[PDB]
Amino acid sequence: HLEKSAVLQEARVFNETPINPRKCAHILTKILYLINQGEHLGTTEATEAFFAMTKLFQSNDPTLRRMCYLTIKEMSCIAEDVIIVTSSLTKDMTGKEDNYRGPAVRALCQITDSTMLQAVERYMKQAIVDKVPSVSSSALVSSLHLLKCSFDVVKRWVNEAQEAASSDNIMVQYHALGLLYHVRKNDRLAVSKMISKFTRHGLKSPFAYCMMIRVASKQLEEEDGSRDSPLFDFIESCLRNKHEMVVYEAASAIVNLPGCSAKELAPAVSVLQLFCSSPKAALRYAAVRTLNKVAMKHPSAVTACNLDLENLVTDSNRSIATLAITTLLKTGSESSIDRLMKQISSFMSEISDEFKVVVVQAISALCQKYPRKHAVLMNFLFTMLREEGGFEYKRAIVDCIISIIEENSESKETGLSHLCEFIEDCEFTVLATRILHLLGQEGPKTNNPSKYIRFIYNRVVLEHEEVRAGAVSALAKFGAQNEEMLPSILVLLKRCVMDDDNEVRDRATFYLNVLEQKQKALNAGYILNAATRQEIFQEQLAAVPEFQGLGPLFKSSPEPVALTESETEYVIRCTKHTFSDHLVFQFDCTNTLNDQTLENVTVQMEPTEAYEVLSYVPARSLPYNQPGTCYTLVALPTEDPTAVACTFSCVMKFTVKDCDPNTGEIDEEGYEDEYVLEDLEVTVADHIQKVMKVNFEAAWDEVGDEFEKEETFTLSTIKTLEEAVGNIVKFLGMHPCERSDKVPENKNTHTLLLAGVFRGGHDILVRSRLLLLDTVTMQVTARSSEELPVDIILASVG
Amino acid sequence: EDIQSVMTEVRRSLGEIPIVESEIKKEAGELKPEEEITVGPVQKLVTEMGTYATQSALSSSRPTKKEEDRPPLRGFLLDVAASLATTLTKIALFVAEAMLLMATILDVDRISLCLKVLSDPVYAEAYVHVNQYDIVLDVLVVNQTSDTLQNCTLELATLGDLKLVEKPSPLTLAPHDFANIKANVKVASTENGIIFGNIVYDVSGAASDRNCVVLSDIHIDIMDYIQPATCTDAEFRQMWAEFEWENKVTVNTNMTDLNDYLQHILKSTNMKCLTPEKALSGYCGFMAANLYARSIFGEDALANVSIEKPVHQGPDAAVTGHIRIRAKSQGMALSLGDKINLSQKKTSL
Amino acid sequence: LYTVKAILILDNDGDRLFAKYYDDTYPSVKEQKAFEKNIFNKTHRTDSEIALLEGLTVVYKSSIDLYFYVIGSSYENELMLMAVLNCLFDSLSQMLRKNVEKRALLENMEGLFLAVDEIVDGGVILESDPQQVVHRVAL
Repeated sequence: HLEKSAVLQEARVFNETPINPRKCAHILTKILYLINQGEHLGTTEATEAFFAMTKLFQSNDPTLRRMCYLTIKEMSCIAEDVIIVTSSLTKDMTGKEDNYRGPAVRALCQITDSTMLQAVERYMKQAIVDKVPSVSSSALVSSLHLLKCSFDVVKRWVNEAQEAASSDNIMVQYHALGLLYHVRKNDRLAVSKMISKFTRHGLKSPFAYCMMIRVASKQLEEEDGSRDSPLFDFIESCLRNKHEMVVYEAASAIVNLPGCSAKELAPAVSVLQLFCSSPKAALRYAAVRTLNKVAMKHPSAVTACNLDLENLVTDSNRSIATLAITTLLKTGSESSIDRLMKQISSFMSEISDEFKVVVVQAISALCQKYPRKHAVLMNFLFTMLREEGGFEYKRAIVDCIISIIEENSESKETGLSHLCEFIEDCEFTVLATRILHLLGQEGPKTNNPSKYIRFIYNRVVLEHEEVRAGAVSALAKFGAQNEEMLPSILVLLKRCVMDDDNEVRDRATFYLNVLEQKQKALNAGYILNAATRQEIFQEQLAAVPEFQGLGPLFKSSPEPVALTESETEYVIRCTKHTFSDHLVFQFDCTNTLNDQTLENVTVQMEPTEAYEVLSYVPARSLPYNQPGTCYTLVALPTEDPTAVACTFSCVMKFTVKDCDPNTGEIDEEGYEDEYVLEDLEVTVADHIQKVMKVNFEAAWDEVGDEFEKEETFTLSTIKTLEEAVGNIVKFLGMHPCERSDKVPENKNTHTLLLAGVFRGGHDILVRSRLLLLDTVTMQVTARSSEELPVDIILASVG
Repeated sequence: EDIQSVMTEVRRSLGEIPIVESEIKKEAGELKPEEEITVGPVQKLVTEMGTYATQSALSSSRPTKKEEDRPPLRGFLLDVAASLATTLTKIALFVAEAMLLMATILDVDRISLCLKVLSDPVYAEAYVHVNQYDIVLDVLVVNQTSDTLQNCTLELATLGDLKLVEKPSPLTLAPHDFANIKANVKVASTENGIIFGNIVYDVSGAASDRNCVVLSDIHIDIMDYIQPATCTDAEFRQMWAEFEWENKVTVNTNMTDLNDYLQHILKSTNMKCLTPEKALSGYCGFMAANLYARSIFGEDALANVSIEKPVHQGPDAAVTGHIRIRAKSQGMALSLGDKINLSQKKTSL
Repeated sequence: LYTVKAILILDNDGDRLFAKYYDDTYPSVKEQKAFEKNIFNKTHRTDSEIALLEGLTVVYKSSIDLYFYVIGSSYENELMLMAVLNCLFDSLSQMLRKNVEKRALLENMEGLFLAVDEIVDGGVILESDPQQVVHRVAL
């Protein structure tokens, strides 16, 4: 047995020099045992123990060197001092008992601290790197726990650091990479050029391969680029060798075919499937459940029958039993075979590797593929379920019932019919509770009153004040609703059925009394229970008051622009808003880097095609991963030729301040640097409402009358609208028209006579007669109810 | 207030399991005295600490359920004169002090703390007459024979709870002559376990006769045998469930209402339906009828049949009622369900 | 890969005479026993070719006297995983010249211990073949 006490006293054994390595070791062992089994104790005593133990250390008694390692080893994230050895670690360090040296460092590292961290370091560097593979291994492990704590101390070393990871032992080679699990956690790019290194060389450890796979895979999901050759390359690689695991590993993800890859891969897979198909890799079971997914394609499915038939047949191997349920499921089944199986199952399920659990899982799947649906099956199943039984169905029922509800099943009359009956003579009060509750809600939306009543009475029939009680409670939702005959009678019934038995009496009385207390109708009720989208933005913007004009928003942006490209530290997405008077660019964001918070932020814009520039606004502070707002404001000139479409030049200014995210500091100092700000271009669709005309005929002409500018091109290398078309529907954001829009994948002639209204109120109108002689020569008209738009449309459309 | 104080004290004293909301309701009454006679917000605060405590505990997690809450009214229940009072209660749904006390009380927290601390001419015609216990054999052997033709042989036997027991001795088949041959059977003994009878019987070819009849019987059924018998209902229910569950047959279909129909069936089997609740075997009823009977060799058989019942465009001209049959052997029991099934209707046997 | 929840060598009296939770994040000696109980009681000296419990790989074995448990995640292939488990029986057997017994267990723990740390150390299997060991060790 275990107990601390003998040992502390026994520490006086330390006092002897005549000792045998055995004798002491055992004593040492005894303490360790209590602990291996489990012990808990005071530090003071531990400390003491150390001292006591520590005390002994003249020798190199090798054995002695190990035990302590253990002992020490026992302490690592919940320690007591560090310093004591120190010398001893060094002593190894100059000292060639190679062996020993390695264990000791390793413990320290969960226990570690930064100053002390300082210690090893030149050497350490060496040490990780040093000699025989053995020693090196010892070194490695040590960090990791320190990585818990941190490990960055290490980290730093890195450009330089990795390269040594270059290996010549398999075991080792495998190992190097995980540390690279975290290395790749740190970096993706690095991998990529890296891979070409991993990719570059054929590998040693099956083990090494594996991490890569996950990774490799991980990469693949969205696509790991043109895996074609790599994937392929890999594909061999996974595919064959003398180490099975890889082939399989690859296999389970890789399918690809809903009308997709199936080529080589299905055969190879088959070689495997079959090969596995009797517990080579008892692994095979899991896969079918998802890892290697199945829900088939139609001829494909027919082919599957044989393999599943082997498992189905075999009935053995825990790995087998599971396999039977998934394979059968995934591939699906005919009715008929089920029948054979039901009998098989009849024996099987109880224990046949403890079939019941796999089966409950299987069952959970059954309830799902048919959760009261193929009700005939549901009933066949139901009969069978209850029947094959044991008892273990109940658990299943919890799921099954749930499934039926999920559908909100409709062959309830029948479904319910089976349930009702069987449950009656399939017992368990507990089920009733659940079902009651559900039923409780449902009532007269599904009618069949007499039956349902018929049932209900029965349910009550059973004793239990409690059993009885549910029929009344369910009823409240029901009663209230009434059904194909109920209200009159509903009133009659509570009367007809009535009970004593005191608290059972009371239940009748009380419900009544309760009933007594409200107008039963009431009773039931209580108990039972422009100036666009963009304008909104004009207002949203409005809470600020530094304005220099606004108006009401007319239309907003046809496209928000990320003003800082992808996943940048100062990630910007920008949205632009037009009002009848001003345009505001309000800037949406995630000052990205946790490096930074940007401060003293304002936004420069500098313009080419007019706007009067009132102000650049910036956000006061922007910390990491959190929108803040900065704005830039303009007033929109409307009656000029060239005056609201503009590109503005952006430069971000800030005083850049570093962060501690743990607990920061926010101080007046910090220094600016400025980074380029992306262009803003302003559109002819941030401003416009596309329309249909108040008066096309007239308007159409009219707009010409006052307004009209023209451009002609004659098209001699291409006889297609389409280029033009890409620029026009899309740039203007207006409607192509006069039933003069439509073109199939070809068409002889086309007119878009097109619409919307521009900001500042007045309209911008376009007629594009595209004419095909067989060259295209074309008349583009822009006509407008605003001056700035006719010149604009012709440009803007591009 | 005396009562209130007592309640609080006892509650404090206990704690170790229960269930009542219903009780809460029980003390309260439609109205009742509470507080001085009113202390308004403070009184709202009063309701809040005493009730909250009950609740705090309530809010906490569970083992076996005690009862899933349906305290909807519970809510009004906590919050011209009568009308005014109601309004006040709705609004709610010294005072400051009460609130503070309630907060302090807030009892899952307490429980958690405790846990932490712990841590041929001759023509013979025959049929059976069973006349009162005694199944008696009418035999006509009519020997329209040309003489007391020699007759064969007959053998005795143990039977079921009966034994056959008589033979008129001679063996002549007297000429052109008619005879009554009587067999009494012994109706309380001879076990033979060849169920439903249907046991082979011999009349032998043993003398002016080359053959004869060897017969097994059929015609031996239950519906008759059992007599009605009776029970206390609570105990009954308990029992009903308790009994040999193992047989059931369904009622569904006939020619009549279960008034006349039920009566008919009842009389036919000579058996009991134990008790009515007037709920109403008329307007519908939506009645499940419990029946009990005890037989001649003493089996008690239990039924709950639950049945729709005739009535215009309401329900019953089928049933789809289930007849649940309990009789010790399933084999007779189910068979009984059948037997009754035969009994149920009236048609060409 | 910092992947051993524990490796335990359990008696088949549900006892555990070895456990190292290499990695752990749940506790209690009791809960450990309880957890143990559900599964052990259930497997009851019986094991499986494979077993997954918790979506997690359970590779467990039995001997002829002892029950071997490793808990890991079904999130790392059998063949290897087993290989370590295999390694555990075999080396102990050869080296000692005897595999595990209840008896064996009773006379001395240490060797197991010695081995164990060497083979595996936490949630990372540093090694899974005997030989290296065999030379390496010399106790």
